[PDB]
Amino acid sequence: SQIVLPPHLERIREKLAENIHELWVMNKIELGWQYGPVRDDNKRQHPCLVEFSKLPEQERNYNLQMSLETLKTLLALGCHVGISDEHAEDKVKKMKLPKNYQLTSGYKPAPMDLSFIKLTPSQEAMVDKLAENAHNVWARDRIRQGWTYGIQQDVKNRRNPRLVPYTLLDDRTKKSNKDSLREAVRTLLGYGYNLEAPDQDHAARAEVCSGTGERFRIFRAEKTYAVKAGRWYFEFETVTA
Ligand SMILES: Nc1ncnc2c1ncn2[C@@H]1O[C@H](COP(=O)(O)OP(=O)(O)OP(=O)(O)O)[C@@H](O)[C@H]1O
Repeated sequence: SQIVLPPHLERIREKLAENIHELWVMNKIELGWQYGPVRDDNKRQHPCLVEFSKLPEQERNYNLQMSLETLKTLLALGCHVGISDEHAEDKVKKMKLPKNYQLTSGYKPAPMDLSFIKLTPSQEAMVDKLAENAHNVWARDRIRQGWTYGIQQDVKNRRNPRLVPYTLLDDRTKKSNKDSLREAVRTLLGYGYNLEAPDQDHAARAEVCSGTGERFRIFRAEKTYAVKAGRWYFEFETVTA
């Protein structure tokens, strides 16, 4: 709420959301799966492969808000974005694909030259962090709608297994949204806007999370076993260093 969206990032973000949707639809296309009319997942049909003109208002809006929240949170991390080259919009090239790859909607997605990108490990860790943030946003929406966590998915009790912290999140959905956000940030880069991240911070948390009373536990022999003469020896195995 504190930060505000610059206009240029907006006039790029509408097409950012559009080509995120293009990513998703072509993921489906090369997976080979097709659209289905009826809102039934189990009936071997999928109501998501919808033309952008007939695309649900709520779904397009939900994508638009994830895009704005993603770019805004990226800015709020301390990352600052710069337009070094205006010529990206001129050099930007469509990949030629066979007509069979085009979906029934009639619009042809154009995935650009993402491969030329140079990627830094801080930037992948950052992309993972925003994937975590998107998962947190989704979990917050589910919780306020009333969904709770469960080991087994049940719509009647509104219990879902994916409502878990990102560290414990299943790798399937983790990579599933990781690739989408990776492509989003990748295209934001490819359009001539490079991002510059704040430097990584090193710190020692010391895993201090014990009770207030105890920070350490002291074990000892009984006082009656005190030795006052001689040579004595014992051993201490360290299971954890
Ligand atoms: N990894 C992903 N990348 C991009 N879009 C995704 C991804 N996973 C899901 N989506 C899309 O986002 C929306 C997810 O909402 P959905 O209807 O699946 O939620 P839900 O039924 O509340 O979920 P759940 O029952 O798993 O808690 C759908 O429009 C779906 O197509």
